Amino acid sequence: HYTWPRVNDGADWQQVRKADNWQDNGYVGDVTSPQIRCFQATPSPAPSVLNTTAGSTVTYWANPDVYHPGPVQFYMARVPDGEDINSWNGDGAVWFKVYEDHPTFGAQLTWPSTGKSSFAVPIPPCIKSGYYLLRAEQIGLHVAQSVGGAQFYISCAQLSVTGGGSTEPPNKVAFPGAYSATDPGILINIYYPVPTSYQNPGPAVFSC
Ligand SMILES: *[C@@H]1O[C@H](CO)[C@@H](O)[C@H](O)[C@H]1NC(C)=O
Ligand SMILES: [Mg+2]
Repeated sequence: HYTWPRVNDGADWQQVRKADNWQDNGYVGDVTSPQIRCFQATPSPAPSVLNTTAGSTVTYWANPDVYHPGPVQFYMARVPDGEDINSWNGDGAVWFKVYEDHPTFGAQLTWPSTGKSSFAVPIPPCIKSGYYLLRAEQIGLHVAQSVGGAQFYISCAQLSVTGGGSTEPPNKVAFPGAYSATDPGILINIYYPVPTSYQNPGPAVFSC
């Protein structure tokens, strides 16, 4: 139970759209729900936008910290030139993955997110300048052995990216759309037999 309330030095939900779990630190359990995108049943803009450059790092904060076992992933989606970040919600197949982590394998799986509040998100240097939504996700897998058991902790930040390139990420995905409840990284027993591989849900990480 954690929120993703802040980016860089900003306050709770300042550059981050106010997630539906802002009070209860709850989760999304339905990968087909509109909440799977930005944890908002009804889209509502953040009051501010974070300025950053392509190639820089954005810090995404979890609160209190990430403590359920499972992967952290970040996605981005570009607002079209003729659109306002405050009213654009990332409909359709517009999302590309910019970060994912992987567990280490042994008698038990260890996760490179556990106990952390601060997460380094690489903004790709080669993507087009413009406004973006940045989606934060952690997938709690501690009760994910049953269908609908995975717990998604999500939010989306509003970015203005400058100094970009011209590379368009291929195979963009939709939320909902990208995930199925039976995906091997979503419907999974992490405890027995302990996995020796782990397949992150969604498309491949985009790289320049
Ligand atoms: C962010 O960039 C915008 C232009 O899109 C500018 O008006 C604004 O002052 C900048 N904000 C900060 C905090 O630098
Ligand atoms: Mg919890």
